[PDB]
Amino acid sequence: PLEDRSCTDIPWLLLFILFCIGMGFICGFSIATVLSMILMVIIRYISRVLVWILTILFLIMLVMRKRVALTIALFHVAGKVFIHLPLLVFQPFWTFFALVLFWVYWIMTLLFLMWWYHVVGLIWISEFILACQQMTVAGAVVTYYFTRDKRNLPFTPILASVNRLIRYHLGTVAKGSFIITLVKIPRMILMYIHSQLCVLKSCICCLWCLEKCLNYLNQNAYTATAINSTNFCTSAKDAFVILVENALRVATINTVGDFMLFLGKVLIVCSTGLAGIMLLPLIIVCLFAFLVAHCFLSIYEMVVDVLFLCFAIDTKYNDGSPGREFYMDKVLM
Amino acid sequence: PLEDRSCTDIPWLLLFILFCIGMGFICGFSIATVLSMILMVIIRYISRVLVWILTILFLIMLVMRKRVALTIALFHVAGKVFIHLPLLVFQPFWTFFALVLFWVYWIMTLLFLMWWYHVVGLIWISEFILACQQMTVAGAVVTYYFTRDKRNLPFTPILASVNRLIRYHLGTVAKGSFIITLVKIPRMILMYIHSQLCVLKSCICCLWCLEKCLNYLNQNAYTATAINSTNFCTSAKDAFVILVENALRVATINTVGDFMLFLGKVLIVCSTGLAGIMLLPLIIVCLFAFLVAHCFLSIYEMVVDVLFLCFAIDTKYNDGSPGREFYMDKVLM
Ligand SMILES: CC(C)CCC[C@@H](C)[C@H]1CC[C@H]2[C@@H]3CC=C4C[C@@H](O)CC[C@]4(C)[C@H]3CC[C@]12C
Ligand SMILES: CC(C)CCC[C@@H](C)[C@H]1CC[C@H]2[C@@H]3CC=C4C[C@@H](O)CC[C@]4(C)[C@H]3CC[C@]12C
Ligand SMILES: C[N+](C)(C)CCO
Ligand SMILES: C[N+](C)(C)CCO
Repeated sequence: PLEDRSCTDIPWLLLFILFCIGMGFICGFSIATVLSMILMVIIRYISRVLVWILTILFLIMLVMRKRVALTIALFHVAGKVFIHLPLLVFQPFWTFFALVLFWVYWIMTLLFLMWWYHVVGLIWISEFILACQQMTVAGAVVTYYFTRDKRNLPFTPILASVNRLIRYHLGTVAKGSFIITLVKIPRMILMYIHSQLCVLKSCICCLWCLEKCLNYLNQNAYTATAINSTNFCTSAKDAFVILVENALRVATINTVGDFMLFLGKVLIVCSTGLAGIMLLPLIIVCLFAFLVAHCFLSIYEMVVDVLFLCFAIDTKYNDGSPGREFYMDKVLM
Repeated sequence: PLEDRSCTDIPWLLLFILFCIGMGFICGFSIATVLSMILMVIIRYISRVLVWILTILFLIMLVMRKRVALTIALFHVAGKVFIHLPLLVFQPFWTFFALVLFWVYWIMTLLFLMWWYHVVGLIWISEFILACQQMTVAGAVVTYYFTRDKRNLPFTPILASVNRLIRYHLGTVAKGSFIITLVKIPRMILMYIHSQLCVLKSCICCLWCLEKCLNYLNQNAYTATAINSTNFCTSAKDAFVILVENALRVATINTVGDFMLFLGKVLIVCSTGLAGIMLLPLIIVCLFAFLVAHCFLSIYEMVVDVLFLCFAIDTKYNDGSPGREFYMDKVLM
């Protein structure tokens, strides 16, 4: 159902470009005058054992056994995704690289002597770049999900998905990163005022919670766009309804996946960091291991969230019949 | 589509009854040892004029003209409902009566010398009785809505709907009044602590807002149950989706209906209270007029909320075709 590429949002692409031009004008105006990645596959067996031992020793928890089984099954499929797409795990370094290049440009142009372009620019463009990662991962994962066999592009993560983002759907990302910018900046202003006084803790924490809610929603909205190739509002509303109807499954996947994945990166970098010391003192190895383990499991979580929404859409439409077959793997629930 | 009466929820009916028995045990254990109702019809013409004059003298508001037209049309139909059901306006006095009888029992049994049954009892049972009013009104209004002609029970509000609540759906109300009880009591505890200190204003106000959100949702869930005759969770989820998809219409109906209906009761009791004084001092007439005008327009608002959800369901299903006709009145939008 993926063979429809309709660009979906143009006004917000134009606003993003026009802003970037205005920022460039101000710039020029003042100038001219030992890895943990092993977990990406094996963590699918560790997670099932972890649950198995935790529930030994109370039994009211059994009503959730159906919801945890889904969470575990999704991790198994996520392992298959990274096996099929060897380049996917490395994708965060191109995002980091791009962020650095922008940040160096930003800080260098701030030195030349309107100012609101640099304050808004820094935040909006950085969120834009990060939101582009979310669309890019969802594209590659969706392509895998809806392929019924082993035939694909040899290097799908760099041969596909990014081409669709830049050619068609770049406007959809622009709108989403703008919406979150309108929240991230007010929160920073309140934090500044608070420290200069000090009773703003409640309103600052509320906006912080809002940021997480909007981010999660945007990530699902981007995936829904990649599948249905519609505009932002339609994708966000469709994904929202699915998240509400399956809210019990979303809460389980996010609470259990977070606990398990947290132990994943923490336990493996503790083991790696203490290995080979033999009573010799540096901790630079421990910091390295933390940073790479975090970026590897961060994108791992993204793949699981995309697979969940793909499953839900694969049951809202395309039900079973002699002429209709599911795109899902053998995950029956 | 209303000919299906399936009881919908039994476990929460049993829990409600078992609690009431436990409360009765504790009781016995310690013992044995000039009206404003004219508005119910004419307010449908006053509302349209009020909007007409307010928009004379800015024009950005015109984008909402489609949403206000719906709000006005719903008020017109609400007038028809009260004309067809003359007994409906008087219904709040039986709710008040029932609340008094319980409250007298409660306070009398508190005097005999476990205590948690009286604290939880007072709140849960009172919300139960009030929630029963919400189901009762929705039943009568839904019956009118889905009747295509003038044939009905002569005294439908007392001949129907209450029979369905007591015979089938009493368990559905029990669950809803329990959920709101779990919020109303913590809020009261925080208010108590605050006055004995004083920095709890934020968390108290948040719970208060939550109470209004849950109440509104429950009222729509009860109406959805009356139509679809399903269980609470299914009705609440279905009504929730409709409220989100039409959120722009809900915000308009609640913000404009509240402003107009507020003026309705306030203006008419001011006029009645100052009438016939002729320089004669009592204000007991003004208080009487306020109290009756409030209960009359409170149930008026309930009828409008039920009609809105009925309209939405009448367009989600039962679309136009040679074999399908809408149940709605001539409200085309
Ligand atoms: C309008 C003109 C002047 C500027 C256009 C800039 C475009 C081409 C830039 C801005 C943001 C960039 C994206 C930001 C982040 C990533 C993640 C990375 O892992 C792969 C490349 C990818 C997906 C980039 C591709 C190129 C991109 C879309
Ligand atoms: C279990 C046994 C002993 C007691 C059962 C008591 C039941 C029948 C009582 C308790 C609360 C009552 C409801 C409380 C309030 C109202 C509002 C009124 O406008 C119509 C009747 C209605 C909807 C009542 C119907 C009867 C009711 C459901
Ligand atoms: C970070 N999670 C995705 C696990 C939860 C967001 O609410
Ligand atoms: C009281 N209203 C129904 C008007 C609004 C509730 O949020």
